[PDB]
Amino acid sequence: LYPAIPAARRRPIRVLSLFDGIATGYLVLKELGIKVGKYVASEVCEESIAVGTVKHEGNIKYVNDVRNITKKNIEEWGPFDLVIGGSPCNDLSNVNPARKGLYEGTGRLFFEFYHLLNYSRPKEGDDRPFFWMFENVVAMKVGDKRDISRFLECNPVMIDAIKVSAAHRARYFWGNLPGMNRPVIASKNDKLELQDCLEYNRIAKLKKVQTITTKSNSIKQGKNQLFPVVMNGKEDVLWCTELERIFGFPVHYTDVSNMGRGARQKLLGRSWSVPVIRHLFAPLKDYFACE
Amino acid sequence: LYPAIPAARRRPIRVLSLFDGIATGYLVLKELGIKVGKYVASEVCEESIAVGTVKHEGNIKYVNDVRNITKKNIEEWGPFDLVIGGSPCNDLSNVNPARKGLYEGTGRLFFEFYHLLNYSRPKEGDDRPFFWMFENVVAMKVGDKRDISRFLECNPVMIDAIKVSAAHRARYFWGNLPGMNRPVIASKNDKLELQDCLEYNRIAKLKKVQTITTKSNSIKQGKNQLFPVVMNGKEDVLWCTELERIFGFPVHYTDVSNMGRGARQKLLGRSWSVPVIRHLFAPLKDYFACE
Amino acid sequence: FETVPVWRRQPVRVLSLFEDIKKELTSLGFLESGSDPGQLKHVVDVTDTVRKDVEEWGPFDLVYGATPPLGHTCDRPPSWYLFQFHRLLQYARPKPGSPRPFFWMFVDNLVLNKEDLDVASRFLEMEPVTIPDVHGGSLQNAVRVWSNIPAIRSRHWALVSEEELSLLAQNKQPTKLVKNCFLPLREYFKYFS
Amino acid sequence: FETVPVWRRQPVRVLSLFEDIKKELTSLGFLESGSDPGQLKHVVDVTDTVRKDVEEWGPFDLVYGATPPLGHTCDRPPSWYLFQFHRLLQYARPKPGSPRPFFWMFVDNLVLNKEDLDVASRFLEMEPVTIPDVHGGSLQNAVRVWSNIPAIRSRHWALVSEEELSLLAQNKQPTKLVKNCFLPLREYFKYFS
DNA sequence: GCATGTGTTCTAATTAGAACGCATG
DNA sequence: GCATGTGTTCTAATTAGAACGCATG
Ligand SMILES: Nc1ncnc2c1ncn2[C@@H]1O[C@H](CSCC[C@H](N)C(=O)O)[C@@H](O)[C@H]1O
Ligand SMILES: Nc1ncnc2c1ncn2[C@@H]1O[C@H](CSCC[C@H](N)C(=O)O)[C@@H](O)[C@H]1O
Ligand SMILES: [Mg+2]
Ligand SMILES: [Mg+2]
Repeated sequence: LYPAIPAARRRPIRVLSLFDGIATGYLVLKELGIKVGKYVASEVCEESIAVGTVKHEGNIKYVNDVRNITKKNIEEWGPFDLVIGGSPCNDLSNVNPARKGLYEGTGRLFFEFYHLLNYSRPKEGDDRPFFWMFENVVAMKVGDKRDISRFLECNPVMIDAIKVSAAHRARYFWGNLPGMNRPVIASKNDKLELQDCLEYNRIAKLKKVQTITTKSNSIKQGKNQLFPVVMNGKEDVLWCTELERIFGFPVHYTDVSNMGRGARQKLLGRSWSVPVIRHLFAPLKDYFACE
Repeated sequence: LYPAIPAARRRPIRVLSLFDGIATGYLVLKELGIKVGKYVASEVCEESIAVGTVKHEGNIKYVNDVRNITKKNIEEWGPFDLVIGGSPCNDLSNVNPARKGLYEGTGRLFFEFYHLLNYSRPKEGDDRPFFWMFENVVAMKVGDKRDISRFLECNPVMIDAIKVSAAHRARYFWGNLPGMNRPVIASKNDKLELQDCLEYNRIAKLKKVQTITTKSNSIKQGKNQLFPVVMNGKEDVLWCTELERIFGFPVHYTDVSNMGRGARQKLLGRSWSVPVIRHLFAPLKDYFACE
Repeated sequence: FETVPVWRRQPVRVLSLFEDIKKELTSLGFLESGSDPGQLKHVVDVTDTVRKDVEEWGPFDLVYGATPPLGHTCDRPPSWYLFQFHRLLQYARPKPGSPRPFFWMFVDNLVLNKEDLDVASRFLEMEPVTIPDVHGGSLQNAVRVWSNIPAIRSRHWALVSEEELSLLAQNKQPTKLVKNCFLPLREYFKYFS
Repeated sequence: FETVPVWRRQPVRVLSLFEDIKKELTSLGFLESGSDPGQLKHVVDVTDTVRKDVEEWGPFDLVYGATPPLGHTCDRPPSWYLFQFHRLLQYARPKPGSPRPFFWMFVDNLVLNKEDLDVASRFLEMEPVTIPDVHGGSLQNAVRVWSNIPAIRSRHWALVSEEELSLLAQNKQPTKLVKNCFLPLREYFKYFS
């Protein structure tokens, strides 16, 4: 365990976010009250970058595709107090029958996180604080989960968003954050039931919904594939504002770039559950400045 | 022209809104501070109704297609202190080369407003106040504007949204509201330039934009058909939240019912300029309760 | 509207528009052959007529409306005759306290379509009654009538099949038809002969 | 890494991964006679090897990485061999202070595609050097080499295009080439003969 | 003197929707 | 002992985009 830091010696946090997506990492850090000194984001999706820049007003330094981040980039942009990221899981999750493992396809991109992490690590003799985290799906081959744990020299903590959200989202979390194995607990403002996430004059058929993916089919629940919502006595799918409240994102967080239903669900379907990440980043406010 | 009413005598306003669209009339009345006793809306578009219901939390009574409203309905739902409506202009606006005029197609829906207005009018010997308003496009056949003025026994005042918004919108306004011919003056919270309506990291090419229709071509300005926005050194069209700010609607007002770019522009394209309507409904504060 | 005794029946003050029925009203005896200047006002283009014009033209006991008979004389859209008729009809209504009987009627010579006819009934608050006006040997005349005359709505006329009379419209390509529907007005006003 | 006086050159301690190089290394005089296990450590499957293993396996002077010789006998993806090689190299590197010289190398037997090659150069922080062995009458030997040996990237090897290297991809099937590749190492360690 | 428009329309992109998949509590 | 899934796919409905239109200050 790293030594406690006096409140006066604390400086703002400097974050390197790989595969940043829609800047969930920056969002939870800001909503925790933590001062964000620098947030270097590696992201290639145009719409994702549009969300991060517009919703956060240019506080995020975007450093496009991760495989073009050199060693010199790390120490120039650094030092980094936090290195987070979640690699694409299209070739790792079991929802894809044509997944290619983590040695082919997009599964290789994990090793870019591994590669850049050891760059960002403080060299020997520097006992300054340094925290990191890596997220991915549970439904991966045991060999993949084995090797990821080997390269990170750490075993993951599984946290399901079912306990803090209205959706099933079971994900592995490697890292060294303080107290990741602690029992997660819900907050007052945690929208725990689908009815809490819906708009006016809409009825929820379930308390909790199945795992949200990029595709529209994951919204129809079960083998029945029933519609999860009823309004005006008519069955309906979830709304973009409702998907946002399910993930714990601010309302209209993805109302950017003239995106429609499918585009906004694609960004949200791959994102992080905000309250899960809030649970993980919460003990960081004892090591960095807050206002 | 209209007898003053003491503050204690004021009672909340009861409004009949025909062709309500996205409930612009209700939004304006509520933002002015006027207590809305009853808002009976006639609208047939599902997405339009979805906006009014969700954004105003069910305070709006939807009735339906205007041609199914009877004289009994007017007396049952009434009495009404205000009757507002904008008839569809697809067969009246000069932008449509195949427009059918006031007497065929959709143009004959104006006579439904005329029909129900006289139903709602206070009978002879009822000194109580009563206001009304009818809006439509300037680009209208001379015979149609003549006949509309004949049936309403009134001549229209033209107000262009350019004086209070960042867009060209010239519309005729029949009615009996207090001081409709008064000079239109801008407010401190009016976004008069397109740059005021854009998101972060977006450059306005123009100070003012051409009239916005339902279609995406009216965003391409002038004969050049140029894009009105530059982002990251790239030409781009307006955004849905930007169109909302251009019109004076609250941001994300049309983030409803999984609507995309085209659907949200269609609703806004037919709508009213909110600051124009605020200029027209403002003298009603001196006739009804306010909180 | 109760019946008025014979010695209190004044002559009619008729507003006729789109069509002159001066010959029909004189024939049945609502109109004196000698009158000055006249008790019947007739306009063909009402696009520029205002309420104070109709108010100026003296109180009206009856307001009559009629579409043009089948032909190429249909200068204007068919619905135009209705909206303008309803517009002028409200101009001719007197104060709420009715001093005398006020009657109105609007006739269509099978020109309006179904979309126009249900718009017609909505604005005139009444479904129309069709006049068969067809002898066993001669099926000549046929009209549609919206009217607040009680007898027009009171008694049973010969029912007809729309499907057969939908084709009667283009077979064209008067008293029993319309003036027989004019007769019951006589009891409320003066009879001249 | 400066040169070492001949009388202070200690025997080399190497770690050979995926391929055993004991025979090729002894031939040039790097390992003394036998029953001394300190000279070499060989592991073929590393999926379960942790840092504590390599740390306790004794400090290493050289870490050798090699891909399978070209043949349809690889359960593993071609990228697997580099990622695992880069994984333990960080485990085998000593403290930041330099007590002795530390070297490493990785050879590819024409198994990695261009995508695996650029990832290889990125992770090993250098573009590779190619080792051709042709005497005109022979086409035989060719490998790609990533290494921190100063003399491995010092002289000017025979520059050959690799449109000619895929022609050498016979795929149906060391002494001169690989020994030449390794010679500059014994100017840093003990000469055994 | 010539650019403008609360739209209809037809065509070219483009996305919606569900079939598909099986190791595993 | 069956139901589940940070996805690929292929087709069938989708919209997107620009042509079209001209009386007119
Ligand atoms: N080569 C690459 N370099 C940088 N980012 C990449 C990349 N390839 C894919 N990505 C991005 O990595 C992201 C992984 S999805 C994870 C999103 C993020 N954790 C969130 O909270 O939203 C995707 O958005 C994808 O666009
Ligand atoms: N028959 C009918 N009955 C009621 N509303 C109708 C109708 N036909 C069309 N409409 C509606 O009339 C509206 C005219 S567009 C006017 C919109 C409104 N003034 C606003 O501020 O947004 C459209 O929304 C259209 O859906
Ligand atoms: Mg852990
Ligand atoms: Mg006026």
